Amino acid sequence: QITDQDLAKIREVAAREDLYSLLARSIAPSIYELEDVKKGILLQLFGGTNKTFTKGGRYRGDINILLCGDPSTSKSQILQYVHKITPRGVYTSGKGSSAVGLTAYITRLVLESGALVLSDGGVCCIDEFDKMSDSTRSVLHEVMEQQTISIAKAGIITTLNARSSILASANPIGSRYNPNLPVTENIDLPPPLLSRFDLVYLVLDKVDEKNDRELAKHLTNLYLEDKPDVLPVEFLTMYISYAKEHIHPIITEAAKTELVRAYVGMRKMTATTRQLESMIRLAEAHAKMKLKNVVELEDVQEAVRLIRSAIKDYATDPKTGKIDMNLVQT
Amino acid sequence: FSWTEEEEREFRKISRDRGIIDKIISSMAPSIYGHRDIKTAVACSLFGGVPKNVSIRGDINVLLLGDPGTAKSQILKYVEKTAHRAVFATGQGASAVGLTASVRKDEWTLEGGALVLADKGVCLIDEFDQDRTSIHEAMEQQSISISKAGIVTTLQARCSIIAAANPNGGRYNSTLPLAQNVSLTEPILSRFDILCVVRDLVDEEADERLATFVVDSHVRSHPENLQRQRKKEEEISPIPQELLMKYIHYARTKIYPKLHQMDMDKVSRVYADLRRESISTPITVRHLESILRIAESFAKMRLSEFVSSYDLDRAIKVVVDSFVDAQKVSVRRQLRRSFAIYTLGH
Amino acid sequence: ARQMLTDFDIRNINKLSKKKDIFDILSQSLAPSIYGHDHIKKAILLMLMGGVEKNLENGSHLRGDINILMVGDPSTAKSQLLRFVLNTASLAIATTGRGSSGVGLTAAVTTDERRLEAGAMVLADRGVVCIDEFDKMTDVDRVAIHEVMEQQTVTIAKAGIHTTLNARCSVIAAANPVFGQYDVNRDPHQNIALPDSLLSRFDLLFVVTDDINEIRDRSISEHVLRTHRYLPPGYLEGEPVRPKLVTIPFLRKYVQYAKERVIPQLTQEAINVIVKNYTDLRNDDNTKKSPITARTLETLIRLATAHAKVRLSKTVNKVDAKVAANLLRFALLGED
Amino acid sequence: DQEVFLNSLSSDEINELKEMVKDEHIYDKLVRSIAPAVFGHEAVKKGILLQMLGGVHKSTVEGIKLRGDINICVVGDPSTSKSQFLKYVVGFAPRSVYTSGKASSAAGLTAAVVRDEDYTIEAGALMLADNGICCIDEFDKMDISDQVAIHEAMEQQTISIAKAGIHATLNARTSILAAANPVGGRYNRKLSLRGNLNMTAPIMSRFDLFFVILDDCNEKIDTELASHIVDLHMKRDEAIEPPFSAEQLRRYIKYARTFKPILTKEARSYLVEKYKELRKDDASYRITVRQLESMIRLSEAIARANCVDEITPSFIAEAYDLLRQSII
Amino acid sequence: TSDVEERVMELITSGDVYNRLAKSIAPEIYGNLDVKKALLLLLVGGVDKRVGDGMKIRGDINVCLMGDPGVAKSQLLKAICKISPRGVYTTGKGSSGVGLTAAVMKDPVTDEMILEGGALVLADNGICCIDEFDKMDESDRTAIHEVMEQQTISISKAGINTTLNARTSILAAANPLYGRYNPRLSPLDNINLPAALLSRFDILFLMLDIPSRDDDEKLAEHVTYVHMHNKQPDFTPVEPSKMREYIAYAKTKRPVMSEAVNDYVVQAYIRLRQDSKREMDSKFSFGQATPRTLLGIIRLSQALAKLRLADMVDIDDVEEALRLVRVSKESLYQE
Amino acid sequence: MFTEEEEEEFLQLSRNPKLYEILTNSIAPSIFGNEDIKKAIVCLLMGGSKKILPDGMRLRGDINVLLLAKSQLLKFVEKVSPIAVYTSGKGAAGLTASVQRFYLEGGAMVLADGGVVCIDEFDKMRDEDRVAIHEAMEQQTISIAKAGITTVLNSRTSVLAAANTTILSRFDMIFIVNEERDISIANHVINIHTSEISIEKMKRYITYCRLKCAPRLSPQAAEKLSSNFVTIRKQLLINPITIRQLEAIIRITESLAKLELSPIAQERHVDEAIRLFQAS
DNA sequence: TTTTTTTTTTTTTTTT
Ligand SMILES: Nc1ncnc2c1ncn2[C@@H]1O[C@H](COP(=O)(O)OP(=O)(O)NP(=O)(O)O)[C@@H](O)[C@H]1O
Ligand SMILES: Nc1ncnc2c1ncn2[C@@H]1O[C@H](COP(=O)(O)OP(=O)(O)NP(=O)(O)O)[C@@H](O)[C@H]1O
Ligand SMILES: [Mg+2]
Ligand SMILES: [Mg+2]
Ligand SMILES: [Mg+2]
Ligand SMILES: [Mg+2]
Ligand SMILES: [Mg+2]
Repeated sequence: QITDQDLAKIREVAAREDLYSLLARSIAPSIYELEDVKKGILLQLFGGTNKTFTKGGRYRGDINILLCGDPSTSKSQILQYVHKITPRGVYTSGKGSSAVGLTAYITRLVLESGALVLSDGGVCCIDEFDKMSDSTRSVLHEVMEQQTISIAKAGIITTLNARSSILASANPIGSRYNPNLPVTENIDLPPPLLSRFDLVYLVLDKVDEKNDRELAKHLTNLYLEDKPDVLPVEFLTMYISYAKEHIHPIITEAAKTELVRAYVGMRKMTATTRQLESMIRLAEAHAKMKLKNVVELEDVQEAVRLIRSAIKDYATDPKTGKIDMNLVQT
Repeated sequence: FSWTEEEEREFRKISRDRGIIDKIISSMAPSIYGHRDIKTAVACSLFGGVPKNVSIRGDINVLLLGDPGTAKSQILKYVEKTAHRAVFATGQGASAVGLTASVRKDEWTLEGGALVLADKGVCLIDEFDQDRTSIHEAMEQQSISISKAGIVTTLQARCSIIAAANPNGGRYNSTLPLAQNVSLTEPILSRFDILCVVRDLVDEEADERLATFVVDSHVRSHPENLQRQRKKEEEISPIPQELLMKYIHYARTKIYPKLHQMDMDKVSRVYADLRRESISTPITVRHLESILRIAESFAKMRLSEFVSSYDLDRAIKVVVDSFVDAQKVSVRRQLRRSFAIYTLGH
Repeated sequence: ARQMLTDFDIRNINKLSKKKDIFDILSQSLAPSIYGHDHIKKAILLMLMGGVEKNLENGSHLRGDINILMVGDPSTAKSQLLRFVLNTASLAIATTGRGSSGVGLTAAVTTDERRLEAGAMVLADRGVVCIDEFDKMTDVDRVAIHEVMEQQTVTIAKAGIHTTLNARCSVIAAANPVFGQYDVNRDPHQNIALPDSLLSRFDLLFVVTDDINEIRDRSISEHVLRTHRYLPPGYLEGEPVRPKLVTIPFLRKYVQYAKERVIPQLTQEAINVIVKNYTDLRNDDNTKKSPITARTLETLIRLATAHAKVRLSKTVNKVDAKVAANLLRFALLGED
Repeated sequence: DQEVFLNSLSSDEINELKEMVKDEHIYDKLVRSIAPAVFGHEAVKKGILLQMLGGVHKSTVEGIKLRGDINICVVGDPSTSKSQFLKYVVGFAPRSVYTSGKASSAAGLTAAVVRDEDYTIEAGALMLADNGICCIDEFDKMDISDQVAIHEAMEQQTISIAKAGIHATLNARTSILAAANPVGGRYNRKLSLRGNLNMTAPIMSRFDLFFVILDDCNEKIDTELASHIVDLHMKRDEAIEPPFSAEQLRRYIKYARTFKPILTKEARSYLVEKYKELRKDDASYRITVRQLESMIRLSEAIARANCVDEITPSFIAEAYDLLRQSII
Repeated sequence: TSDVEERVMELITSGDVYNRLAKSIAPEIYGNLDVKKALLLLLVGGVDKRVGDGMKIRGDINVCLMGDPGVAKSQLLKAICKISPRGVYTTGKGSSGVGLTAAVMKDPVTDEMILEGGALVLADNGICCIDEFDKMDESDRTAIHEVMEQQTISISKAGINTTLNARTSILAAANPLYGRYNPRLSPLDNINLPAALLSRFDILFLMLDIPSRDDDEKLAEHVTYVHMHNKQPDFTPVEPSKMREYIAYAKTKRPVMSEAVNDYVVQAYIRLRQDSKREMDSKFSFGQATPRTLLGIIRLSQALAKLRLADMVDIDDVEEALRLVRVSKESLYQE
Repeated sequence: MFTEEEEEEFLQLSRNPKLYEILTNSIAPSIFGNEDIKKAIVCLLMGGSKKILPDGMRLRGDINVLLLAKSQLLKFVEKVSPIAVYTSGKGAAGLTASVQRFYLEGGAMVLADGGVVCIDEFDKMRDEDRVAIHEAMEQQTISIAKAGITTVLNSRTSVLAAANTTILSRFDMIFIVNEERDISIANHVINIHTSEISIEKMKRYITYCRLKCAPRLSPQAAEKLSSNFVTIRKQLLINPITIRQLEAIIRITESLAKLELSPIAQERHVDEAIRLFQAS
């Protein structure tokens, strides 16, 4: 529980100008660069706001993320960091799982929770998602969209509460990313599921000797001692857990003009209706992280920018859906 | 259900060469338009042939294919209400155990399934694999066998079967032979005493004539509407539906018709003629016994123990055209050009 | 079945083993009803003697057992000659390629808490397995055979069961080429669908063929027609039943005595002939029926050890190595 | 029956209903009032309403039953609120039940054989909801062994148990509201509805209404739609503004279910012609005789929506129109 | 213990222990010294490394032998299985990815399911020999990516939701596509492993069976001796129980890096990725080099620093670790 | 089971010099023509002779035949044989042997024993497909190594086939192919509804031969057959027939002698054997 | 001393 001295530290930190980079570099200290990947997985921990309409449905801050990319790029290791940091959760793989064991099991007649139901109110980490069977992927559609599961089997016919943000790690159809194929044909998830995620990343192992001079000079640097600025994790998890319950950002009218204008500017070019619903939930998470009770233009700009950067949309050609490898990090 | 002392006299009275058969064929599922050909068959399958012993079946089995929304599904549901005993087994809704027989404690025992609750009357079934293979055994002589709980035994069926099919996982099709529209082995199709196929031929002035009939039945069936029921039978059958559950039964169960051998030479002359042009681009003793069963059936239909030549003409009509559908797109015109003096050249 | 030997039979085996061409006496006495495939029947005799299995003190195994594949035209006694080996080995398990799935061929897990069930290759654990129509196996089945033929243990890792089982059998197998008939105007790797990793496991690969030739076809036809005139000794004309050659129960006793009571050691005099053959067989450029791997050196060492067993010899000599080299060059290159 | 309901209401409950029965625009207000969170798709909304009002389920002098239920399938490209309808309807209708087409079984959807102190029959979704709405989400992902469990029991009604020795049968008078994606995950405008959706054609033939949805690209729509979605998140249930509240609306629906509408001879004379037009316009695959009976059903439901005892050719024009639109 | 030290001190002071140990792996098999010199590193392993920042990196080394048939791939896997203190054997066709990893057993009693460790669980702090890795189904082969890099296993089936600690080393063996290596195709078309799987191997020895009038005489002169006697032909090895007594000592030494060595292995990784950028020309391509391969040089160099019983890695151990990665590929290029 | 009051009639059949044709005339007698077809059914009812050689080799005594309303012959065969089985592969049990849940099933080949199995579109039969018939029909044997099942299944039986490539290897001989018939046949059906030997004699005669006689080729029949088989191969060479066919000829030649109850076969039998074979 | 679905994961053979 937060004391008056702990709240004073939290309020000191939130006044810093480096804050969004400070938190991002502090959720996973030993990972090099990947700044836009950390900057979005930070927002998944806070999540959006959560809202009940007396009639007209229920809506929620559970941001879903897909780390898609070529091997040896720390997809699985960022997934280890998040699973340690999340106040509750699961880590699993796309081969280790079954549809039943991912959701719920008819036992004895009684129901037992599978992985997602064991993991509401925190991140569910799925690794190797590309190696998962289409039958197991076909169970995720409602539980990502409606935060719930419905069962109709022997005896048991029921729903379950299942409020889980998924973090998924995947690898493209040809096991290293293929620049001759378009981006949608690399990822190769069915569009009704690909459209379900809020952020989609390409991580790419682009060779660049002026970068790899730093990565190897970082990575081998761990081995200079046997047991070898950032926040202490003890305090970071506390700042996140304060902001998850003592802050609830509402949309300002000045933010609506931008949220609509941006959606129209994207949908002209596909940017289906879920892009707007994800921009809302990210723009809430950014204000929430910064301890504001109001969402503003400065937040909606980052919720847009981060979506454009994650898919390397600035490097994707405006037609064909292929990518120019020269433009990626310049 | 069954008829009585007044109705006995009434039956041989209403029995008339003024179309008592016809008023019956007209009366199968009166609230389905057109498709008299299917009505012709369902009448025969209700009335049945007569079984003869040493191995000859009396039962008249039928299969209804078609291009959907065509009231093949609902004409079966009419028979459950019209046959004396008859059992309706939704083709997906059954275990093969549920068609066959099952075992339970009382001490230990067995009890029967859908093909055992069938006995001279009609089994009603749909939706054409070990389930399916049970019909492949039941077709030959109308008896199951089992070896469950060490009880090596037969069980009798001796029943007709009415069967409905959606072909192809889709539409029926004129291209390819009938044999190919359904996942059915030819022995099945030989032992069915008739196969019928129905198409959506989209003639505008046929469609007009459905709709007049259909909506009127919606009026006639409205709860807004005992004695006005008597006007609301509305002559949609010429024979009160009330009587057919008696007429059928009284044919079946007073008449066991028999064949006037003097004229049966024409049946043989015809059977050779039919085999000759079937072979000119395949027809069998199972297609001859069908003529013989159905002809006994129609004498049942005009309440007569002694089969008469017009039954054979009606029977020949029913069996001949059913062959015309195999191969149809290539063959049919060739067949018609020969066949026309037989089927309806009266 | 098991024979019991006696002090009379053991005299006759020892005095017979002295004979100048004993390998030709015995190889003619296998399946004499089958004509003229003399070089195939010679290799079968060596397959029944096996070789010598060595296990080093560090646990390292060296295989001791001949494997034969014969591939050919239809109607060639290629099948019929397996159906004979099956009735003259001490322990033999019959099978066919389509009659097989790779699990039923090797080992299969069963729900009983779960067990492992012994398949056809785990049976015959010191005997022979006969495979007919070997080519009609799927490659998904033929991968099961790859484990056994060199390592001689099946191993499983399915449903929480993990184990090795011994599987020290010889395989004799028969096949058609891809084109039904053998296309002698085309390369062997195009007539034979099997991968080099499997053809490297068979010690001897006998391409056998029908070829139309008046004296050949006559002599064969006369052979079979003589055969179809046989009489069981107590029977009579038209009554239904119910240069030396040994009688086959004696042959089986000979195989059992040799397989029990001699374990030949290589002389260096034999090693020089084994080495001279392996190096020139592998380095000369003439097209082979399959590629010459370092498994082929072991084939020579085993065939010479198996012939020394036929000869009841405590040492493998130049004579055994010379018969092994001539038999191997007949199989891998072509007739001499 | 209407008398039992009108005895059940109080005078002050009736005095609210009295005015919305009096109003002229009422049918266009009812359609505007369904699922208020969903924008556009008035045709869909209108569909759902006519489902809740049902038809005159009736049987002929011939004992055959002619179905009164209405089966709606909503097919669509993703992110178009096809699910929002199902979740609205389960959260509204009497005897509703929701069900995913993937996480469900041939037992759990219909009749289940189970056991307790010997075998016994337990209810699946089509039993826990006769005289109500059985949603089916994700119906394209349903097992092909189990899509046929529904085919059994919509044209022929009548769940038919022939298994586990308990030979038994159940009425199950019920109305299906089934969402699906087209195969491959977006609508292939160039294909037939068959093969846009992989289903069994007989199962497809006996649905009344297929609303195919397309994500219409029109900028004047998406500038409005986006503003509508942001308003829901900005000011929640103050942003939704229906003509009637749900508890006011259910009293109207429950009242309207108590009329049993009747055909005028004009209405007959009109219906035969609207069948001719439909059939001529397929010169087969989606205009069988079933589409006639559906058109009757729908016209009865519209007449119920209007609280009229008789079918006016106006309503048949209105019903026929929904069938035309379904073609896209 | 000091009596163990009174034995291994005789070996250490006799000297040249790295070459003696490598030659002592399977003295039954002729040549392949470069490959024995790698499988020995797979016994000592690199160093497993937890970071105070909460990350952990692998200390197990993975090695692939890819080659022509009849070259003692399998005869050599079965040797490391006997030499290591905890190794297990398994094959491609005889193995499910399930029973290889771990499995959910349905009805042992009472119809309630339970979790049983597969071969990779038995190989806890030990070795799994995956023989004929080529003939494994891709759905089964893709089950090991999870264990070759990140150490752990995870299962979520039928009410069981579990991790298994499952720390282990992989020694795979395989034949190229089409049964033997084909020079007409690329190294990758021959190898026929997907790139994320290829990434998990700290070395891929491409060993080949090229004929030679001299080299096949030298082989047969060895192999015929090992049939004429159980002895190796001609040097004296160390017996397995004395080898284990050395390796289990060496495994305790955790050799740290040093800065002038870090600065050198960095330059070697740039040169390898620059080569990967330019040499995508199919006849020469081994795929792209990656951070898992930088850690490959670190692990292979730490393994050499254990075998010499060092306090820290030195540059003499990096120029040797880079050699094994090189010679593996050069076994093709030398033809 | 036979005794002195019965078998002397079988000695009288055995004496008559037109015996073979008396059998053709009494096989599916309703079916006109088809002479070499009915002749093949006879030879399949008679068989050659089983032999076990001193080197343990076994020689197959059973004939097999391929045919191309003739369904009545195969139906008639499941009447006349001492033992017989009729099926196309309608089964849906497999024809050969097939695996189920694991456990086995014996197919029609396994179920027939001595005697006969007969099969009508052997073409369209693919119910445990052609690969399983190569073992079953050639070897008298079906073999299985599937799902931990190991067994040999005997299959010591004749096969008659009809049809319409590979299985022309396994079939020993090959054959192919009015309206007044149909009028008589229909009149038989109507009359249910409203030389001259027969099954009663002929089945009992066939089993008596089968038990009491198993011929050998005279040396002069071997001279004829060997010289013929190479004369065939010399023409085949200059323009395949192989030992697989030569053995079939021999089996035929035995069954043709077996009809007489003769202890030995002669040129008399060889000449109708090689003549029937030339009707390939 | 004898069986029926329906839910589940892992194995094995059978069919497009
Ligand atoms: N000729 C007709 N006269 C009257 N109603 C008809 C006619 N043809 C079809 N129908 C109607 O269309 C539907 C036929 O349904 P049904 O009998 O179930 O069609 P079906 O094609 O046989 N169905 P199914 O076997 O399941 O594919 C019913 O609603 C009938 O009332
Ligand atoms: N000495 C022989 N030489 C050649 N063929 C023989 C000999 N003795 C018997 N045969 C006959 O020819 C066949 C021998 O070939 P066999 O081994 O049975 O067939 P196969 O060659 O495997 N042909 P196939 O099974 O069709 O691929 C037997 O069926 C016998 O009829
Ligand atoms: Mg990873
Ligand atoms: Mg129907
Ligand atoms: Mg053969
Ligand atoms: Mg949805
Ligand atoms: Mg190997």
